Amino acid sequence: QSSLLAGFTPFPAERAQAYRAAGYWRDQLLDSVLRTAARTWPDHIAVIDADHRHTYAELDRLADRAAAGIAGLGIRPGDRVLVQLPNTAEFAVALFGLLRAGAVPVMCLPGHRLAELTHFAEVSSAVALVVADTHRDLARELVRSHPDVRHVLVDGDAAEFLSWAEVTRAAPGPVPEIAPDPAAPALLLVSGGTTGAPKLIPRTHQDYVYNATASAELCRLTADDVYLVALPAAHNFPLACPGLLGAMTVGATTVFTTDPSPEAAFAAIDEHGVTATALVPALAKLWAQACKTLRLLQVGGAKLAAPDAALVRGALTPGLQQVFGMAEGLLNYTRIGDPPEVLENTQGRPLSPDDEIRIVDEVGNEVPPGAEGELLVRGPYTLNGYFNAEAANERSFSPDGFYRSGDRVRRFADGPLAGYLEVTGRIKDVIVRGGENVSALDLEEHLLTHPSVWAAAAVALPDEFLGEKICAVVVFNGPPVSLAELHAHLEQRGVAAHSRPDALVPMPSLPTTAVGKIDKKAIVRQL
Repeated sequence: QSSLLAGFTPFPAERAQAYRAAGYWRDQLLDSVLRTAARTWPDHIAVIDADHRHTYAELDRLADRAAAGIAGLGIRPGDRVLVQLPNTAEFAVALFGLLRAGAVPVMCLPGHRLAELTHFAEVSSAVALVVADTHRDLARELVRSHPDVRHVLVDGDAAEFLSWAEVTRAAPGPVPEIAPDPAAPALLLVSGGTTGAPKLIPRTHQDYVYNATASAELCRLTADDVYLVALPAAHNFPLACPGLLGAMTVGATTVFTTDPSPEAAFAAIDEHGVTATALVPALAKLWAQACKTLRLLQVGGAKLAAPDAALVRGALTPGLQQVFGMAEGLLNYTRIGDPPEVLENTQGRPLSPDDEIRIVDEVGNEVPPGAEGELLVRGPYTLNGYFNAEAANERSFSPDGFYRSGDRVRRFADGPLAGYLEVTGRIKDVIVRGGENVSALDLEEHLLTHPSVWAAAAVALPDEFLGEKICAVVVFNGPPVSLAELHAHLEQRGVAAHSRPDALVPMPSLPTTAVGKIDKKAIVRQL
């Protein structure tokens, strides 16, 4: 019954064995993080929010009960379930509840709407949807277009749907007996991409437990730390970097908050004795100019400018840690004892000894040490393909199996910042068409959302009226489609006529560099 394996690109056997031999992959299921924590620190507080708090022993039972309830609706191991919940202790009840039923949760962010969730349901073959009332009209239009979503569970006023409280609490059961492959997907994360269809990222039990454990070790988390979840709990960053899960691997307390604004957050920190939190640079800067127990302030999600880094660890805490990471895998951290110049001018270095980074040029070659290039990555917790996204996989990965991040970075080869990364921007691909600076990359993403377009390349051709015209070189799926049809598709998606291709050219396949990126200079010297 599991197309779970159908959408999944596994880790190659030899790399998997290597990661097991090195102690990264420990053969235990994701939900065992709670189980083991519950056996070790039964009476330590596990999770806190405004109105509730649960010890590890109390949380362990709740997840068990939630799991029996979920299995009771007919949700079976491998089934994917869309999840969209606020920052509540209940988020933890749902995550491990779902995991213990053997379901594979899809971690949706609060800013996702019907278009996103609909596409997620389609990609994941989701059979259910968990939501909170602070969304019902959303669930209604979702099940209409995707009947396979047989269950809607609402934390709050359920209306016509199921009550999350009813189903998970006071619903007897035996707790289902499951046995997933730990090298198979435990959950699906959402990719913070472009426009663009968002993608789903499969994280295996093996690599996600490692991602949390290793991160919590690096951050030196102990049972005494109190981590504040200020970002949306379903995002990779506060979920496992080290986040709630990493916190749970050491028996630390996790505090959820709905309001990460300075006044409310400063209040929460003093009350619960918060020692750690993660923010984005905009929010870190806001807290700083709003101004102990805090000792670790992680900042990630976009580049912290060094003056703003300065502000942050002069006004908030010297215990700044820069984090450059992605839901797809690779995490770069500054280390806990690192010199101030490293905290303020770098975005860290890889989490794992066996994280492999390549910094390459536009041809696909390894750039000279210290030069800028595109970051490519492969390692013990980096995906080998997106879930159920064969066209995106051909496009997004190296032939060797390195993920192409689209990030422009340099690794300093000399000086006091040696060994560390700096993020300098995004790889760009601009076509100068008339008075418009058109992005080939986002034009290509738009064209790819057509069911007839398998692969696409927007290329610049010298033109006498426009300077450069836009040639869409396309690999079609079924029968080809005319430019006017593609133009109609682009307009419905909101692309103006000044960014639509002037010409359409079909090819049986697109040429690529030795890194898998479309070889556009080659496509030009044809056509």
